[PDB]
Amino acid sequence: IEEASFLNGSDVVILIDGVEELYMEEIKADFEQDEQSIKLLGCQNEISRVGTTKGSFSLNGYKTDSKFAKLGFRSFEIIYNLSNSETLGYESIRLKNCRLKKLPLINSKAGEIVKIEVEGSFRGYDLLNE
Amino acid sequence: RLAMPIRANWGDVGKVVTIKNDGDDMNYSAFKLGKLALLGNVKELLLYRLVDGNQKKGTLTLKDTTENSAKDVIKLETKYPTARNFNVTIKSNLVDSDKKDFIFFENTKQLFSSSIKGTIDEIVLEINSNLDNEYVIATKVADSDTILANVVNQALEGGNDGCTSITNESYLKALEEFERYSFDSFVLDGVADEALQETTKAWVAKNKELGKDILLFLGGKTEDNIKQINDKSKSFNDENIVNVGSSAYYENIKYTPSEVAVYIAALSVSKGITGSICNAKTIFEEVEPRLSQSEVKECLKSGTLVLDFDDGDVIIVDDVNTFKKYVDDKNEAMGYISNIMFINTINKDTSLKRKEFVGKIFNDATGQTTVICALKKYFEELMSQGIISEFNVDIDTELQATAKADEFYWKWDAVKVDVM
Repeated sequence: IEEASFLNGSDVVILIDGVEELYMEEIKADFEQDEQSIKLLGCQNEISRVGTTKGSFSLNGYKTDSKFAKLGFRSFEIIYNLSNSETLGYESIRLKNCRLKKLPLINSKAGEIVKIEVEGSFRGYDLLNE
Repeated sequence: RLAMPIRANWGDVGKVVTIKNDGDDMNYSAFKLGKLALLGNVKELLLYRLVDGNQKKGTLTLKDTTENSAKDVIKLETKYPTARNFNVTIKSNLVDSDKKDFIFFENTKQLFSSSIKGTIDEIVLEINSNLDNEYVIATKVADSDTILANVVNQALEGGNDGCTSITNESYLKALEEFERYSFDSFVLDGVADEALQETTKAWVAKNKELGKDILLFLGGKTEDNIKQINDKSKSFNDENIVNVGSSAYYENIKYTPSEVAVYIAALSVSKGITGSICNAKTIFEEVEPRLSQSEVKECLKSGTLVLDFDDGDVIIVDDVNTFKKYVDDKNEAMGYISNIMFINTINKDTSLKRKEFVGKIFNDATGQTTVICALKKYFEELMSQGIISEFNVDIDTELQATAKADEFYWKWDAVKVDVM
């Protein structure tokens, strides 16, 4: 029964703006497209095309500093190294020209950890490794 | 920016000085070959003066007459050393006795004339600050308010010619002082002497080991034919060494290939990365010996930079360096001066990135990704500028395989635009 492996999500290593980020819990990103469905004049099933793409990303983690509030809406890069341990084939992705949708200035509850949530948009990506 | 080891009677000795848009004689390289650098419209020119060891400043001391015993109050000397017949004439003013008229000559013509009340500080300030005294410095001997004695045509003496003797020890001072400073290019001052050129080659190789890939420009002597021109261009096989082949005329002088190399270096530096001198016309009125297609091909094959009158004006036949006698691993584009300075600029900017990553980053996979992504970003910006058609920058796994913990080796490989 030959070995398999799941990529545990605690192998992530997020570098935002060239400095490693230690307290991130969850990172999400995806590369949208406008479908631009066109209904041809004679054929009876819809046809879709690539259209124009758009990036969106999200981050969750513990607040350790005011890095993001300082960052503002200035453009910045994100790099995402998902290492694998059974075999060493880390999957590395870089997000080009990210930009926060909103500064999470304050997000705090009385009897809980002060978590930070971030979401924005990135103009493009480049799959550095796989 | 360009380095210049001017063999000049004029100029500051043993020190590098920059010149803005502002020597003059035709025997002094500050204008004989200062012109070749200046006419290339390089953004700034930094000069060095070649002088024999036995050479110093001319001086002249002056005394007063208000008191019945004359005492020294003012001293004069050349701004930079020379034995040139730089005279000073001082005469009592016609209207007022106290005022003295201070006249200065280059050889005999009136370089300057002005009148000051008689106080020493204002007199020395007039002889220093005023623009016509670019050739001379005045210094005060003591504080006084007396009137000087009248003299006529006092030559500043106590020195020697800066062109007293062109020697290897005299020449090497320029390179030794240029060690500290960095330039886009450096060029020899026309002396197509094998000892000087070979010492310069060794010096530039040393600076290459230091990462200072300054561009060396050279050329053969007047008596060199295509045979000797090609032999001496082939003798050097460095990417930073250029041997101009033919002599050229600008207005009066049969500028030697080594001399013309000054103007070629000026063109190369002024062009920068975008402009290439592969077929760029030159201001020279004539060039000899004339080169046919076979002569041109042999000269270029021997690493010689060829100037020819194959059209209405003098045109640099190719933008080649002495590495044109190439090796199989490197393509022919390696042997082109524009590509060479482009590569050196890349090395310099990557050195700047190395200063940006000193060791604070760990030598793990993440640090490698950070550094290679920064380099990718810089090369991508160059691509967006249009300089680079395509590039690939990646880890230097061979040197990284044997790299210790503290060292990190990477590589780049980029393509550039062609021009026929």
